[PDB]
Amino acid sequence: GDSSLYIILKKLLDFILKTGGGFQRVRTHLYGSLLYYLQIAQRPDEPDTLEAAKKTMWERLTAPEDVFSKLQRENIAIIESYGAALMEVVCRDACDGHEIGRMLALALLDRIVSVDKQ
Amino acid sequence: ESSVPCQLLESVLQELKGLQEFLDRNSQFAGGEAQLSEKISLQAIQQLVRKSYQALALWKLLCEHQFTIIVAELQKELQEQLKITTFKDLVIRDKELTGALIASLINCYIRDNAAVDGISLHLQDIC
Amino acid sequence: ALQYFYFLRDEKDSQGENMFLRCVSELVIESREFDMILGKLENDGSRKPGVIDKFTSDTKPIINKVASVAENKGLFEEAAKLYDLAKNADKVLELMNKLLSPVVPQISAPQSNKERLKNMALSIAERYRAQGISANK
Repeated sequence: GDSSLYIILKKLLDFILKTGGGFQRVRTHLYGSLLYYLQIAQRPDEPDTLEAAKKTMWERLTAPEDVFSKLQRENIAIIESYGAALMEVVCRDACDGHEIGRMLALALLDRIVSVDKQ
Repeated sequence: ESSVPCQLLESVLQELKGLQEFLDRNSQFAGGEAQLSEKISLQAIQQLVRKSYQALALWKLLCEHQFTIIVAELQKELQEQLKITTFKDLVIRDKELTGALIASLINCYIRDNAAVDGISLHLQDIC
Repeated sequence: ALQYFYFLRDEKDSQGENMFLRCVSELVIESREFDMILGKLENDGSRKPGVIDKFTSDTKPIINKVASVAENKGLFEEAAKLYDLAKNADKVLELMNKLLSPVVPQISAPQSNKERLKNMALSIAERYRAQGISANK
C-alpha cells in the first residue's frame, strides 16, 4: 500500500501552500512528487472499474471491497484544505518562474484534475 | 462406452505425457553389440511411450462428446473385432479401423472446433 | 482495411510485398482488433481464422510482436488472447494464473456466475487440460 507515500503527499502540500522555498526549483520538486502520487493512486482504470466496485458494494451483499474509492476520498479531503491555499500559490507561480518549473506544475495541475474533478 | 472413465483417461494421459516429455528431452543420452542393443531397446520403449500418448490423446478427444451415438450406428461385421480390442491393441495399434472411425468423427459434427483440427492433423501425420 | 491493403501485393515484387506486410502489421498494432484480424477461440480445432489468415502466412511473428507489446502496456486479456493464438499454452496458463490469483485476494461482493477472469479460467482449463496438455504440471 502506498500509505507511506501518503504522508509525503501531505508534506508536499504543506510546503507548497507555505510557498516557502526561494527556489521554484524546490516547488518543482514538490510538484513532481505530487504528480506521481496522484497518478500512482489510480492505476489506469476507467469507468468500468468504478461501476464494478459500486455494484459489489450492492449492496454489501457480503464483504465488499471499496478500497480504491476510499483512498481517493482521503486524498481529495487533504488536498481540499490545503487547496484553496495552494491553488493560489500554484497558479501565480505558474506563470512565471518558472517556464521551467512549468513543465512540472502544469502536469501536476492536470493530474490532480482528474480527481478532484469534480 | 469406453471401459475407463474420463477422469482416468486424463490421469493416464497426463502421466504418460510427463514421461514422454522426459524421454524426449533426454533421448540423446539413451540412444545413439551390447551398446547398440541397449540403443535399440530404449528406442523401442520411447516410441512405445509416445504411441500410448497418441492413443490416450485420441481418447481424450472422444470423451468430449457424442461418441456413443456414432459407435452404435457405425459398427458392422468388423464390430466383433472392434469390441474385443484391448488397450494394448491400441498401444500397438490397429490402424485401419481407427482411421475410419476418426474420419467419421470429423465428418460428422461431433468433433468441436479445435478438436476436429487435431484429428485432421493426426490423419495427415500418422494415417 | 485488410481488403485494401491486400491489393498492395497486386504489384508483384519484393519491397511492395514487405510494404504490404508492414502495413498489415501496422494495422494490427494500434487498431488492436485482434479477434477480427488475427483469429479466435480454439475449442481444439486450432484457430478460427481471422480475416488476415484467410489471406495467410506471417501471422505467428506478428502475434508475438503484438503480445509482447500487450505485456508492456499490461493489457492482460489481450496478452492471454494473443498467446493462445501463439499456441504458447504454458505461457497462457501462467499469465492466467496471475490474473485469477489477484482479484482473488481482495474484499468481497462480486463474481456473478457468468463472465470474467474466473470465467476465463474455466474456459482454458476445460479447454486445454483434456487435450494433450502441453503445460507444466
